[PDB]
Amino acid sequence: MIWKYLQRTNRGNIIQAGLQHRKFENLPFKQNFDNLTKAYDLRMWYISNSPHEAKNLEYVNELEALHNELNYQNSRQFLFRTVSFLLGWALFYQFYELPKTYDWQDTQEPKHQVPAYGDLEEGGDE
Amino acid sequence: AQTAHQNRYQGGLCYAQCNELFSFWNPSIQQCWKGCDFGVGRVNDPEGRIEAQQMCKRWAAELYWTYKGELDTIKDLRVHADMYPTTPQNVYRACLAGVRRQKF
Amino acid sequence: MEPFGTDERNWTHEEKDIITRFLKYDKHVNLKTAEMVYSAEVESAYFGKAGALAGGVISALFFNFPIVRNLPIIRRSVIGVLPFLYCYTWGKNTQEELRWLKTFAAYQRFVVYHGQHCKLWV
Amino acid sequence: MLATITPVLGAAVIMMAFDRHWQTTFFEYAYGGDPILSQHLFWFFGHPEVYVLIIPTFGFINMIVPHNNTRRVASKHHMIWAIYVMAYMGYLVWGHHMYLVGLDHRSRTMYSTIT
Amino acid sequence: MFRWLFLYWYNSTDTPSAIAKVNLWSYINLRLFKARLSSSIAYYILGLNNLELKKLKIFYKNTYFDYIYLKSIPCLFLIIFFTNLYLFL
Amino acid sequence: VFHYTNFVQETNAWWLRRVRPVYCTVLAYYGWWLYDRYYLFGKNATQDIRKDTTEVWEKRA
Amino acid sequence: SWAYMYPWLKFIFRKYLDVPYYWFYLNGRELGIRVFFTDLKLFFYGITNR
Amino acid sequence: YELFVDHPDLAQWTGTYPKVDSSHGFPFYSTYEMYRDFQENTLNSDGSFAQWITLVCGIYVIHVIYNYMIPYYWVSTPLKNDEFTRLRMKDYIASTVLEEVYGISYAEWG
Amino acid sequence: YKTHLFSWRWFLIKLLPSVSIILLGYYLQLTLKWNLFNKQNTIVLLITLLLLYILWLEFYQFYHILSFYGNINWAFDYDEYIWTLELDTRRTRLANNYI
Amino acid sequence: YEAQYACQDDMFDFLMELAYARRAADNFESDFASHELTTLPTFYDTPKAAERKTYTY
Amino acid sequence: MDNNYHFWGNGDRQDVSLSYEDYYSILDCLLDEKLSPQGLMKFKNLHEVSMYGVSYVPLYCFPVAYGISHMLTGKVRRGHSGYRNLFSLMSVVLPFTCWYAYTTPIPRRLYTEIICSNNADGAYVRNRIKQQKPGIWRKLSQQLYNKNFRFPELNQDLTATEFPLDYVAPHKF
Amino acid sequence: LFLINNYKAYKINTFFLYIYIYLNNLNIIWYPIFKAYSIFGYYKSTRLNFIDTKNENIKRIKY
Amino acid sequence: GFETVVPAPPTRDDELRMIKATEEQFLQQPRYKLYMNEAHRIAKMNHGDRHNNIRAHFWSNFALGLLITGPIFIIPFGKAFRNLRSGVPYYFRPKYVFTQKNQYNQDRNWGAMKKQIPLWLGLSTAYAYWFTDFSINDDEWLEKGKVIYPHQT
Amino acid sequence: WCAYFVPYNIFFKTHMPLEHAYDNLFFPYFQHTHFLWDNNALHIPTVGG
Ligand SMILES: CCCCCCCCCCCCCCCCCC(=O)OC[C@H](COP(=O)([O-])OCC(O)COP(=O)([O-])OC[C@@H](COC(=O)CCCCCCCCCCCCCCCCC)OC(=O)CCCCCCCCCCCCCCCCC)OC(=O)CCCCCCCCCCCCCCCCC
Ligand SMILES: CCCCCCCCCCCCCCCCCC(=O)OC[C@H](COP(=O)([O-])OCC(O)COP(=O)([O-])OC[C@@H](COC(=O)CCCCCCCCCCCCCCCCC)OC(=O)CCCCCCCCCCCCCCCCC)OC(=O)CCCCCCCCCCCCCCCCC
Ligand SMILES: CCCCCCCCCCCCCCCCCC(=O)OC[C@H](COP(=O)([O-])OCC(O)COP(=O)([O-])OC[C@@H](COC(=O)CCCCCCCCCCCCCCCCC)OC(=O)CCCCCCCCCCCCCCCCC)OC(=O)CCCCCCCCCCCCCCCCC
Ligand SMILES: CCCCCCCCCCCCCCCCCC(=O)OC[C@H](COP(=O)([O-])OCC(O)COP(=O)([O-])OC[C@@H](COC(=O)CCCCCCCCCCCCCCCCC)OC(=O)CCCCCCCCCCCCCCCCC)OC(=O)CCCCCCCCCCCCCCCCC
Ligand SMILES: CCCCCCCCCCCCCCCCCC(=O)OC[C@H](COP(=O)([O-])OCC[N+](C)(C)C)OC(=O)CCCCCCCCCCCCCCCCC
Ligand SMILES: CCCCCCCCCCCCCCCCCC(=O)OC[C@H](COP(=O)([O-])OCC[N+](C)(C)C)OC(=O)CCCCCCCCCCCCCCCCC
Ligand SMILES: CCCCCCCCCCCCCCCCCC(=O)OC[C@H](COP(=O)([O-])OCC[N+](C)(C)C)OC(=O)CCCCCCCCCCCCCCCCC
Ligand SMILES: COC1=C(OC)C(=O)C(C/C=C(/C)CC/C=C(\C)CC/C=C(\C)CC/C=C(\C)CC/C=C(\C)CC/C=C(\C)CC/C=C(/C)CCC=C(C)C)=C(C)C1=O
Ligand SMILES: [Cu+2]
Repeated sequence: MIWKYLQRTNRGNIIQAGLQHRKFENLPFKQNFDNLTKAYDLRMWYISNSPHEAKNLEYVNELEALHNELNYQNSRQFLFRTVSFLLGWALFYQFYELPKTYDWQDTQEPKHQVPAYGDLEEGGDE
Repeated sequence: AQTAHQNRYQGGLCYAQCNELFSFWNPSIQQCWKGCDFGVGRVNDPEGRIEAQQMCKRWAAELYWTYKGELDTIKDLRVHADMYPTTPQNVYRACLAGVRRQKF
Repeated sequence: MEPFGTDERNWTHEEKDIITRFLKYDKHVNLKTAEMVYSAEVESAYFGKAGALAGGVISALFFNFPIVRNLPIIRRSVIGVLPFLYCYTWGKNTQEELRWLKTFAAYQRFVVYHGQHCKLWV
Repeated sequence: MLATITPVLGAAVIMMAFDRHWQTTFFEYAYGGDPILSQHLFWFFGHPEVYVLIIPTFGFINMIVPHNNTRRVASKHHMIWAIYVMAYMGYLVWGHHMYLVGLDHRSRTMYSTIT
Repeated sequence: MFRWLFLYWYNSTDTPSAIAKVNLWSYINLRLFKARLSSSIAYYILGLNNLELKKLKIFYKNTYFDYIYLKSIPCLFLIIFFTNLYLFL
Repeated sequence: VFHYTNFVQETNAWWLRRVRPVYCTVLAYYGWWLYDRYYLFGKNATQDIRKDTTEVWEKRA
Repeated sequence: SWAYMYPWLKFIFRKYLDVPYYWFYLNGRELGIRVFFTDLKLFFYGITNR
Repeated sequence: YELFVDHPDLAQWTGTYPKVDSSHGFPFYSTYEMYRDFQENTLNSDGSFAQWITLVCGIYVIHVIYNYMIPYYWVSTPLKNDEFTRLRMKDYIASTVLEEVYGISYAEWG
Repeated sequence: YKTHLFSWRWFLIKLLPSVSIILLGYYLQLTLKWNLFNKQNTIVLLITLLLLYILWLEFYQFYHILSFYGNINWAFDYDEYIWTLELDTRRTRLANNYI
Repeated sequence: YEAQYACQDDMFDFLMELAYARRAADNFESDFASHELTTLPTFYDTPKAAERKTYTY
Repeated sequence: MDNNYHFWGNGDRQDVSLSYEDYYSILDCLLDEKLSPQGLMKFKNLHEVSMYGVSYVPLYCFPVAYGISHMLTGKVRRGHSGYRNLFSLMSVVLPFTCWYAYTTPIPRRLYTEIICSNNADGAYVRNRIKQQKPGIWRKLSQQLYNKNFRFPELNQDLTATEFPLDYVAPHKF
Repeated sequence: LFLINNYKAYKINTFFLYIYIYLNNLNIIWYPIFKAYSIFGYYKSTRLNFIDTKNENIKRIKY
Repeated sequence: GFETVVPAPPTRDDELRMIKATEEQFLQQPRYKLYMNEAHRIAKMNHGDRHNNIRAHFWSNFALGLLITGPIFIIPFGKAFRNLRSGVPYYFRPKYVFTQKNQYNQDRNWGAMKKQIPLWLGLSTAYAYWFTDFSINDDEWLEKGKVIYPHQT
Repeated sequence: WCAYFVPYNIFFKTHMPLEHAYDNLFFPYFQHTHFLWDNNALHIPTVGG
């Protein structure tokens, strides 16, 4: 019965997937990013898979407005999250004891700070 | 350069044996080839082998400055892969190895 | 001549004071290092009081500023003293930073001079 | 070619100016400087410079001869490819001006062979 | 909405001369998106009476990993068998 | 048309199909000969020495 | 602005340069991908323990 | 053909000819000039000799790299064991190139 | 042993202002579609102040780097018991000069 | 004598100044060397070099 | 439990765990003249493994930093359009993830062999870490005591006649 | 299956499912088009499969 | 460690026996294996044989991993491309080229493939490296670099 | 305060660099000097503007 599990493919792996009804059964009463993107995806899929020109063009018109609204929502999200990240970074480095006890050997060049070759550098003349 | 053949392939099995004995970057292969050339026509004779050994002694002495008794007092005459002809003892050992490898 | 790494302990105030006093008044140190430490001290002493005076002036102005003046005394004094606190802490911090940086440079010079670093040689 | 080579000459000349004025010791052997680096950087542009000077001269003849001969030029594609090969192979022969400077025999032989 | 250039240019009623009467030019009627050919090779050959268009479609573009793995199983088994033969050799 | 190829077929196809194989195979055999000569020196020397008789080798020595 | 961080690139990619050719027979080992797949497991265990 | 129809700019960059046929008489709406440098400056085209010379130079440069550049980084610090052997190993491949070694066998030429 | 490794814990804090500026610029670009000039002057002024701060930091670092090459020291003449200012050139690793 | 042959007089003087400084400091390379812990392993680094070496006639 | 437990670069769940930063710090306070050839070979193998491991660490951290940067940017995935912001913000997020990964210690057979060896090399390395790297040695000794390793250098030694040189963290007796 | 159905009614059993559903609902993402052609261009691109059914593509000889 | 007894120099008969042994080894050397005549030739050939055995085992494990991980990971992983996170079925989301995907499920299938194939290969190679043993050609102390001469074998 | 007072005191009233001036550099420690740089006085228009 190995073929029944290897060579037999699930119906969902071949047939086109349907619409997840539970995603739309109950929705919040807020015209928020989730609802806006759900509507955008619905209209986009309908445009992709539909032969009706009259409904697609109006769907395109509505989808442009949906894109603008989603851009506004994303701008708000970006502002809030970026400000929070910057403030958290600043507070972390304000309250974090930065290690100031690293090795300083690199900054020292004993042979260069005090020229080891002395006067022999200038010409030689021996 | 100082061997008897314009290339190592013209030399018989002795050159291949020298190449196997020494590493590819070890220049003692040339001394082993010199030992092969010295032993050509002498290894198959009890006196010829000793004559070839004396030829190796002379070759080492002419290649490097040496004192009387060093080659006689060499402790180990065996040779390893990473032995280089930087001393008369090493040159003599490589030449002896080539003489031993030489068949005809 | 001290532990290095993130897990180590940063310089303490007592340790810094002891090290700077050692550099100032020790015999094994060199005249150039001693002069460096003295110059650090003299050239850093200024900021501590400069910042305090600037903060005092700015706080005197901010006490009579347009909104602080009309605010009640409880809010007025607290708001008007903020510039003074900021300037005072800035002056003290910059004084300490300059003095400690130059003293640490002098300590490095001393360590190199006496060969007390395991990875430094001519 | 000029676009490819100009930054190298600019960097070399800037390093020369820094050595002269600030004494950066880029070309001072005492503390890591490489006097031969200056020659390398200069000639890397210098040979393409002379190639740039010469290459345009061929076009004058290549245009004039057909015009006066009332005939198409001979193997225009091959001439174009030859000038291109010269242009983009002159970047590996800058050391023929530095044979005797003391560079390694490997680089010397490569430069001579490409030249 | 046209797929073929000849059908697109045969009878055009939205030309600038016709549209100038109403003086309305919608953005949805751009020549850039007006026509677009299919992605499959199509070439003309001489027929019995006129040129005829033949389409050269070689392979599909919607195969899935399950089918690919089923087709690849024999190659994997052959690799394993050859490796085992080498080991036993 | 779909068959328009960006290749200059004037004598190039014939060259690549007739002249290229000959000298390319000659070069391949020459390179293989060099590789074998350089890397299998011991085997070649042993085969050469075993091809001939002991007496002739003694005469050559 | 990251111009002066080239020492880290050098520290990473100089140890790759110093590796000799495999068939020169100096160490006869190549553990790049092996070390990659082993360090995946090692980091998993380390994070879980931490 | 799919590349030409969908992404004409990439087709032109790669050097593909217009794959559509205009036998019907109406020219295509995305035709472009042919950029044939890749297919012309090749060993199989008019740039055959230039590409042969460039290939020879590239092989020579690759050999030079393999002998002189990569080995230079193998050893950069003092070595405790067999330092001289390990240095000579890398020096041999560079100092023994046939370029400046071969020729004595045919010295009679000069 | 001269590896010249700088601490990332120190590098990130220095790098913060530039990423802050670029993020604010992107936000301004995105919001320009539905905002007015007067409202966005806040973001413009914030970007300007951050740019001024970064300019001051860059200038301070550049001034330190350029002043390195002037080696000024105090030398104590014991016979006169006087400190004198002396100027001299610098010798260091060429990597420092290149950077 | 090998170093003298390989070095010109000026470079030899530079190295002699370095040698004088190092001797005055009393510095040995062994007490400063720690790069072996970072150098890659090799067959020559085996803990038994005498056994690693093979001798034959 | 992979099929390469023999491999020196490999490790086990309960093997001694050492961070990359700790390893590099320990490399600083060691001298090769004072180590046996076997110890030198062990250190060379450890460096051979670390050469690849350190370079791979950012590769491991990349997906986490990429996801964090996407979340910071928002709930919109715009592909090439958002690369500028994604990689400008990720240029600081990824260093944080690499910091966490490097601070995270990982077990290794070479680490346990080098630290817990009962020979002169093991004693030397332990004493050097104890003296010149007290901060690292404190954590290392806590880990060893928790993993039931007993050495005279450990601060948690209950049979020692000399007082410890570092604070002893709480632990179960 | 019977055991799962029997335990379905329990609120404690449904708490984990509710948490999973909430996490899934907090996972939405948007995929905008970042090309100038935009939505109309995408629509025209997708319209390939239905052009043959339009009136303008019906055979109608002028003569 | 201790040193063994050094034999006296070989006689002519011993030299001839060594020459014969070297000739036999050279003859036994395979024709298709290109190894240069050097002190490390035999060690290199042994290392190559061990590497070939490891290669065989690794490729067998890789093929087995490709066979196994497919139905277990990649195919179930492709079920995540059935619908978007919003619940709508998969639809094409062009980047810069508005490719025509009229073919049934062309967009979904190609999008799933672009992630499944790299995942398939990565999982297969991880399986191979996990279940393949390198013990045969692993030398922690690098003691297998000792030179072996043809006559010794 | 930020743009004129603090920079003035940190630049002219002290020759000692701040930590952030050189913590990322690998030069040895050294002091500043306003009278041994930019002889052309090209920084005056820059600061003024
Ligand atoms: C993208 C869409 C999806 C489809 C594609 C898939 C994804 C893209 C990548 C695919 C291509 C990868 C490259 C080719 C590999 C296969 C080649 C082949 O079949 O020829 C036989 C060839 C030799 O095989 P073998 O001798 O039998 O060895 C197997 C034995 O078991 C012995 O095992 P071993 O552990 O000892 O390893 C052996 C190997 C080990 O060698 C090494 O040690 C090399 C690696 C060292 C470590 C990495 C260093 C570089 C990266 C540093 C990163 C630094 C980051 C920055 C850090 C700081 C800043 C943050 O050494 C050798 O045997 C000698 C040859 C070494 C050649 C290495 C170079 C290969 C690439 C170049 C030639 C091919 C063209 C590639 C074109 C470009 C592809 C992208 O295969 C190998 O290269 C070795 C096996 C590799 C693993 C299996 C790969 C299966 C293929 C699918 C892999 C899918 C990706 C996941 C793995 C990652 C890539 C490996
Ligand atoms: C390593 C250095 C790294 C530096 C990194 C710097 C990073 C910062 C970069 C900033 C700058 C970016 C912009 C660069 C612009 C450069 C100038 C330019 O052309 O711009 C045009 C650009 C636009 O002007 P345009 O006239 O429209 O440009 C037309 C194109 O450039 C088209 O020009 P074209 O019409 O002249 O086209 C010529 C091309 C056209 O011909 C072709 O199509 C090439 C041939 C293809 C077919 C070959 C087939 C061969 C047969 C098959 C293989 C046989 C071998 C065996 C295998 C097969 C067996 C069957 O053919 C060639 O000349 C190429 C040589 C072909 C030989 C192939 C040999 C292969 C052997 C393999 C080893 C050797 C490989 C060498 C490289 C090969 C080429 C990639 O200029 C501007 O926009 C204004 C100027 C802007 C300047 C900006 C600043 C530049 C700074 C550069 C600094 C460089 C520093 C280092 C220099 C020294 C390096 C050694
Ligand atoms: C009168 C007025 C009244 C007003 C009233 C007003 C009232 C207001 C009320 C309040 C209203 C506001 C309420 C606000 C609520 C806010 C909160 C909220 O709702 O949630 C927001 C928010 C919802 O999400 P979102 O931000 O909206 O974004 C959703 C997007 O859809 C997300 O999109 P995405 O899927 O693209 O996400 C990217 C994602 C992923 O991105 C990626 O990186 C993936 C894709 C990368 C692609 C490019 C690279 C690919 C390279 C190849 C990768 C191959 C795989 C293998 C690689 C190996 C290494 C090479 O990135 C990450 O996850 C990054 C962090 C990863 C952390 C480490 C892994 C965590 C999971 C571990 C699972 C372990 C399972 C063990 C099972 C054991 C079973 C025995 O909540 C969160 O997401 C919170 C997450 C916080 C971080 C959690 C970190 C957990 C770390 C766990 C570590 C465990 C270690 C030990 C494991 C031991 C195992 C044995
Ligand atoms: C003689 C040499 C120069 C000496 C200058 C001395 C200092 C003077 C400072 C004056 C500042 C402006 C004051 C304006 C007040 C009035 C405003 C007004 O009514 O609005 C109208 C209008 C501005 O209208 P607005 O509505 O206020 O504009 C608002 C805009 O947002 C604002 O936009 P905008 O108007 O600025 O637009 C012009 C735009 C175009 O840009 C410019 O205008 C360029 C400005 C360059 C200034 C360079 C100054 C150099 C000298 C410094 C000081 C020298 C020593 C002074 C004495 C010692 C100290 C006391 O400016 C920019 O965007 C520049 C960007 C920032 C660059 C800052 C400077 C460069 C920094 C980086 C490089 C620094 C290092 C050097 C690198 C190069 C090395 C080769 O102003 C004018 O048209 C000019 C003034 C009125 C007309 C002239 C009336 C008098 C007749 C001319 C007498 C002088 C010439 C003839 C002499 C012979 C007579 C017989
Ligand atoms: C399809 C035909 C194929 C024919 C087979 C040959 C071509 C194979 C593909 C190209 C690579 C050729 C590399 C040859 C050399 C490899 C070894 C090596 O570099 O060392 C030996 C030599 C180096 O020898 P060496 O001096 O290092 O000697 C080593 C030994 N000791 C140390 C003892 C001295 O290589 C060179 O000299 C390279 C010089 C650079 C130019 C080489 C050009 C070769 C001839 C032209 C070939 C063109 C082929 C075109 C094919 C396609 C078109 C038809
Ligand atoms: C106190 C309450 C009453 C109301 C207060 C009103 C706020 C006044 C804010 C003044 C801002 C001045 C900006 C100066 C820009 C130039 C800085 C420069 O060149 O650096 C010199 C000096 C720095 O010189 P430095 O060389 O010593 O740098 C020190 C470097 N570190 C930090 C690493 C030690 O600047 C500073 O000291 C701080 C500069 C901060 C710049 C921040 C810019 C963006 C934000 C501006 C503030 C916005 C506040 C809005 C109101 C909020 C009210 C709650
Ligand atoms: C130019 C921009 C557009 C083109 C981009 C490409 C340009 C690339 C140019 C460089 C190429 C590479 C060569 C590098 C040469 C470097 C030379 C060099 O270092 O010279 C520097 C020179 C110094 O050279 P120097 O020769 O005097 O150096 C002294 C060294 N010794 C003693 C050894 C000779 O400095 C200047 O040119 C002056 C710069 C002044 C900058 C002033 C900035 C003021 C900022 C104010 C705002 C901040 C807050 C405070 C505001 C206060 C308001 C009251
Ligand atoms: C130390 O540990 C180890 C390692 O180091 C970490 C190793 O590397 C290895 C190496 C070997 C390996 C094989 C690597 C192991 C790697 C692992 C396990 C991680 C990788 C795992 C994966 C890639 C699998 C990921 C896939 C999934 C989780 C499946 C996801 C499936 C989903 C979401 C199903 C979604 C489907 C649906 C909801 C159905 C929708 C159906 C419809 C009809 C649509 C709706 C329609 C209507 C109408 C309602 C080993 C063995 C190891 O043990
Ligand atoms: Cu020239």
